[PDB]
Amino acid sequence: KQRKDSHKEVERRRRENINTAINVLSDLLPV
Amino acid sequence: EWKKQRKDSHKEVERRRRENINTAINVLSDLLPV
Amino acid sequence: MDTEALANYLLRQLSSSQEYNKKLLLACGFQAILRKILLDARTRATAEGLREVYPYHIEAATQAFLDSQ
Amino acid sequence: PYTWKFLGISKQLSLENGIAKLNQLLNLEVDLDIQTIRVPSDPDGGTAADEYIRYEMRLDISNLDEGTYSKFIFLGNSKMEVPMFLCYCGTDNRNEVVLQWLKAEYGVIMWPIKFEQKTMIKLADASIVHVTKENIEQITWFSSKLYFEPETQDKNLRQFSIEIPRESCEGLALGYGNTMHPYNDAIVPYIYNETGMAVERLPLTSVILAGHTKIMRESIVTSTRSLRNRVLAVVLQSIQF
Amino acid sequence: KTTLSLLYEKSKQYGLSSPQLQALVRLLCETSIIDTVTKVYIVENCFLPDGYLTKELLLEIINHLGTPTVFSRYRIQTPPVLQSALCKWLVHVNISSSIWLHLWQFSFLQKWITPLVIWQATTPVDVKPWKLSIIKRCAMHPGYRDAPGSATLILQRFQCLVGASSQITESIITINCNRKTLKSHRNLKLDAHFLSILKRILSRAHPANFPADTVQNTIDMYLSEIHQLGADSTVSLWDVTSLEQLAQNWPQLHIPNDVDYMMKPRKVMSRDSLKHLYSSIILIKNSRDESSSPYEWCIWQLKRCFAHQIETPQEVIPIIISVSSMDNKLSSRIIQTFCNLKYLKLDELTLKKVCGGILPLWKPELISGTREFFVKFM
Amino acid sequence: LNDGKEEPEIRRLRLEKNMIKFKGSANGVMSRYSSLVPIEKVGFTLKNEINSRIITIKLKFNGNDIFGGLHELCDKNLINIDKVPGWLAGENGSFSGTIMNGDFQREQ
Amino acid sequence: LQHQMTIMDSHIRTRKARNKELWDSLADFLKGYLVPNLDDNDESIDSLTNEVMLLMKRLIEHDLNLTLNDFSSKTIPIYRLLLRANIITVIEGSTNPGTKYIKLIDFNETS
Amino acid sequence: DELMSKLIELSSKFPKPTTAGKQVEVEKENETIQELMIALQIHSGYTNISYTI
Amino acid sequence: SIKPLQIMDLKHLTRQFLNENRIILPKQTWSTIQEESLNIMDFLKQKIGTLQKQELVDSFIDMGIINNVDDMFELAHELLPLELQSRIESYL
Repeated sequence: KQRKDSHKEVERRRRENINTAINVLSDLLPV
Repeated sequence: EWKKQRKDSHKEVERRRRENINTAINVLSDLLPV
Repeated sequence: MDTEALANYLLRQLSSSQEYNKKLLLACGFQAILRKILLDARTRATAEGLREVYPYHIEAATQAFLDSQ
Repeated sequence: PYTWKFLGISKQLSLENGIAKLNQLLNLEVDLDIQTIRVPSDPDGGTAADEYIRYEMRLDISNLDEGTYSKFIFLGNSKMEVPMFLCYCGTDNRNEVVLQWLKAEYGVIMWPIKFEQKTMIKLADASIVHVTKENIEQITWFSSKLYFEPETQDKNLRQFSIEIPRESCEGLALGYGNTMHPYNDAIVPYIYNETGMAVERLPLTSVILAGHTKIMRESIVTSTRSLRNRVLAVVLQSIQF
Repeated sequence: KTTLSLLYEKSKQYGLSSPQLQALVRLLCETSIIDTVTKVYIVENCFLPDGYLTKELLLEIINHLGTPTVFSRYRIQTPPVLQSALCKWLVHVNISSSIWLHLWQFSFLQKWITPLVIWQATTPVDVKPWKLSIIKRCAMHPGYRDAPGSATLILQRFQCLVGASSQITESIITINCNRKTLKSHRNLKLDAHFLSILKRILSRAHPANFPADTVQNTIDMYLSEIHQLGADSTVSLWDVTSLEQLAQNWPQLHIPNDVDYMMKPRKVMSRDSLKHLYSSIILIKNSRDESSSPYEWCIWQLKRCFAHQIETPQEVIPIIISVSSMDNKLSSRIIQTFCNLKYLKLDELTLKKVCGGILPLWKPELISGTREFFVKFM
Repeated sequence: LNDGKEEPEIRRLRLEKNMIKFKGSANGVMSRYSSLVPIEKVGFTLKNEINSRIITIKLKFNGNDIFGGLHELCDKNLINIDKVPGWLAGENGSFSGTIMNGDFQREQ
Repeated sequence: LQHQMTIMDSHIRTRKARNKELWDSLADFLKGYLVPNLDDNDESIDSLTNEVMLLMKRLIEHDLNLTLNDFSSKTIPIYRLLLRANIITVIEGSTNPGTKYIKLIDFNETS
Repeated sequence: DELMSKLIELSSKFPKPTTAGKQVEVEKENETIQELMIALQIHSGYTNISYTI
Repeated sequence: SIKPLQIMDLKHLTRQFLNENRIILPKQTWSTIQEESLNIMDFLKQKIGTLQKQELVDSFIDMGIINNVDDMFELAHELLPLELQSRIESYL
């Protein structure tokens, strides 16, 4: 019936994945 | 114009910032054993 | 297809030279209606900015045309 | 991304002869630029052989229309065989109307520009080198990658590439020492030094820098505002016999 | 139908003369009592050209090519399928160019007129902006599927002919082309089986002049030209197009300097015949001297071959040989400059073919300096 | 690097050297350029330590027979046959990974 | 060259003649064939033809004032044929309803 | 050589290379009239369309 | 039913539209247009009953497709080849 997806949406998801990976890496840092 | 020069400077700064992250993560991946 | 095929379909639905010409004119009007509906739907989609047009624009345009006429 | 079309000149011509009579055929104003600078072939000193003359003008009124923008950049000598060449970017009628006007004016005939491996690699050296307002030369580096497309039967090996991180580029030039030609002594031999392939003998398709230039034999592509001076000079020597 | 069947065999064996072709097509278009399908078959098969059709025969076909309109009270009725087949046979076989384009806009003729308008147009004067407007009109107006592909072909032919105008791409962008018609309109119907009968009829009738085998070569010239684009008076040297017209303005003819355009290889005579005379024109317009631009061009292009700057070394070698045969004062510099052994190292093969074709022609000029220089070469 | 016509006997021996390092024997274990097992894509990564820092070079190959293609280029004198390494010659083929200290490591 | 010297030793009239010939051949075509083929109003050729010369002179001058409306029904089939002639148009008109507007480009213009 | 000498002499013998508006307007009018006659004759399917100059 | 146009019929209609002006439309819109084309066939049949020239002209004038018989044969000329409109202009 309807399609709910886009090339714009998936790239945002990948960017958020990279950002949260950076965040979890920085969590272990002392400073 | 002045706006075009400002845009070019912004683009150069953005490219340098993008490349710095790649260099840092390359160094990190070098440090990893796996 | 062709407007001749549309006129043939319309005369099949209804069931000489003047009758065939009337069928041709009615098929031309149907073509104009369809073109207007498609243009309205595409204008709505481009106003939104979707990558692909979706059936709800088509439904909205068709319902607006039906209610207006 | 701006694509540059290259082109040569048979004998030295004078271009400022009639800017008033170059406009009525075209029906809008065109300006003039007269400019000459030093091009040090050797930092220690430079003879009279680097004496270069450069012209530049455009054909436009609309600054908003960035797409319909073209420039004709001239540069060359007057003592060697081929005096000068020319380059332009964009596709329009303005890129040729003047071109016929000096087609039948001076008697110089044009020819496409040919690049091969002896020249293609050395262009990136002039692209990466920088000059400041105090005549101090420092190099801005870029992660170069090469494109190779070898002709073969069965298409067993049709395309392969070599990529070098340019921090490793930094580690190569420093090992050799302070060099004015980094690709003579740090990069090109090192590929032969390890893998044993000769870059120059092999058919090279493209040399790509990291977001600065895009070098291919058919045409040179650069995202900068305007081309530099060392690039034009090295092109001139390369097309010289 | 028995008489028509006898006519088909008689027309097949004995061909059809140009007066016969126009008389038959006039009678065929005059009456519509016979079936429409057999009228198409008559033009496609029963019609047999001899050589190339005359202008009057083409004009009579133009009269019958007109699509039926509301203005058909006094005109002789003609089916659109017959009109399409009438021009289809024309594919098999300045003012004329305008006639075809006004006929091309019709839906049933655009697929067959398109080759005809290209053939008749060979000069930039025939290219006019209002013609391009009609072309793009027929392109954009819907219901004409074969128009936009054929429109692009005529657009490209007109743009390449004039050589100086606004870009026609905007007139192709505003129109929709699937490019399947453009490929079809680019191709010309060979009709190989029809070609043998055409050969025998041209050998038979009527005057044994203007043979269509030469026209077939011109058709191949037409075919090559179509494919490449799809995929007294004071005038310049190239503003002239006829040899006779060149003689009248010769005392007042000025030559612009586009050298290799002289050297690098129908209603009005083709340009190819002129360029053979163009080389001799410059040889007589300017006396043999070192300042002649074509003579300097020969030296420059020769150096390109030695340094391999040219795309292929042998492209200009035959041209240099013909030009350098004369001019003893400038034939020496062809040898004196290039007889040094330094040029031999760069390319020994290229030196051989230019050395062997010039030395027999050359005359001694230098009393001294030239025996030893050549002895050094040996 | 710098370059005379080779003797036919010397020409034959020079052509034999190329086949030894890509096929393993003068006759060949297996036209002549086809290898025992053709492979499509192999991407190597070479890391070496020079002046207390790491120099990385990445090589990516694509085609029908990668090691067959390299053999032909060595026949045309484009690539020196003496200096090609083991991994480029076909050793541990169909496996792409990082190389250090002369040791090949498969990709994780 | 020798023949040219022999000529040396030893235009405007045809252009005016062509102008009279083309003008005469034009009016004859309209009255002789075009108007009878129009067959409007029981073939009243004299009344139909008079509008044809005015429309022709407007077309010869390439006037842009031609319109479906503001004209007699006699001229419509000639003008409707011009619409079907595929030589003149731009789009359907909007200022005057029920009419597809026309445009005509000058024949004398050369790029 | 002698042919070139004679032809150079002949060329030197020749001169050096170098209502009108009403006539140009008449020619333009003739072009327009012939174009429009050809167009209309083709539109109407006339049986006597000929070359017009 | 049988009357609503298939995907290829709408593709050809939009090819004519593209000839008029380049317009892009997707696939599922064709099925939606087929359903609404059955609906619009019902709409037009109730809009145009027994076929009379004046009746059809009035119906299309009311629908906004045309403004008069002038626009009738003008649209016919726009959407169709020459001979059919010669017939139409003879009829109209």
